[PDB]
Amino acid sequence: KPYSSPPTNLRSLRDRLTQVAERQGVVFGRLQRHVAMIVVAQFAATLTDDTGAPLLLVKGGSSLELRRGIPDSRTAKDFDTVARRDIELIHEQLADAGETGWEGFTAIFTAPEEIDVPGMPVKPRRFTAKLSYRGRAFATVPIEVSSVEAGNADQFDTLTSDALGLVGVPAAVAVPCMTIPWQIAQKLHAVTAVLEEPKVNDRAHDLVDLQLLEGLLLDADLMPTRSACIAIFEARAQHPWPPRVATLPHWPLIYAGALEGLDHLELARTVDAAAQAVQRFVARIDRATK
Ligand SMILES: [Ca+2]
Ligand SMILES: [Ca+2]
Ligand SMILES: [Ca+2]
Ligand SMILES: [Ca+2]
Ligand SMILES: [Ca+2]
Ligand SMILES: [Ca+2]
Ligand SMILES: [Mg+2]
Ligand SMILES: [Mg+2]
Ligand SMILES: [Mg+2]
Ligand SMILES: [Mg+2]
Ligand SMILES: [Mg+2]
Ligand SMILES: [Mg+2]
Ligand SMILES: [Mg+2]
Ligand SMILES: [Mg+2]
Ligand SMILES: [Mg+2]
Repeated sequence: KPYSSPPTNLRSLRDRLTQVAERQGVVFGRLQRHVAMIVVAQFAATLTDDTGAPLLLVKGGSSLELRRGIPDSRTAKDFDTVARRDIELIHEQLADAGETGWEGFTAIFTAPEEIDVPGMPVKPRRFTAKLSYRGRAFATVPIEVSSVEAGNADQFDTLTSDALGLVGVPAAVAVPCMTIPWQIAQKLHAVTAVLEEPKVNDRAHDLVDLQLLEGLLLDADLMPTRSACIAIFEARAQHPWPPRVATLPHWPLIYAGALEGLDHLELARTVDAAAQAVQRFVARIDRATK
């Protein structure tokens, strides 16, 4: 019943994914996207400095999916990371990792393209990973790499998934991820940000993620989060801490879309209630003391 040998080719891989997807009540395309993300995360995990510490930390929706699993996180598309040092050399190192491969997977990476974010000195970069399993194309993963901000790469959590073990690839998965205090700080900044006039803030989905991250902190002391928040809002030098969690007129349906598949969770069911919940969390963070 549990595959003893790894898949022999892509067809057997997809074949096995579809069976695991139905087996645990998940959409096939999501499980396959999840596996593609894990493969690229394992490439990233081979990148270390000369003391063995990670060079790349995962963040964004990929990290939330690793923390909570597929059923309890939003479906997200990209592989967002923070580069611990020198961003230009990350691409070359990933390309080498993908050429060497991991458990039969290989990757070719497209050229990095800068993107403008006013609050960051060094601009993030975006590119794509073209994944193949035993020579035959498998999936495509959008990748975003941003430079370190304050102490958001000082520490990392190490997360796992058994998805590849379920289709017969047993090699252990261990993914360094940006810690929750810094995820909260950056999402709070993004969801409360006022963009330059032409652009508009669409990030109502961050209201879902912030509720999920708050729940993941359980009873933890909020002082690390408060410090991280203060550090991000000051480094970025835009709107100050603590922010106001305002809702824009087009967010009701964007927030509703972000709830898709999460009916079983205890979440705010309207954007107003979501804004009120995240505003309470902001105040709870601000009250923390050493
Ligand atoms: Ca994040
Ligand atoms: Ca994902
Ligand atoms: Ca810091
Ligand atoms: Ca909590
Ligand atoms: Ca106001
Ligand atoms: Ca609505
Ligand atoms: Mg599951
Ligand atoms: Mg290590
Ligand atoms: Mg994602
Ligand atoms: Mg830690
Ligand atoms: Mg940690
Ligand atoms: Mg799984
Ligand atoms: Mg827009
Ligand atoms: Mg629905
Ligand atoms: Mg409920």
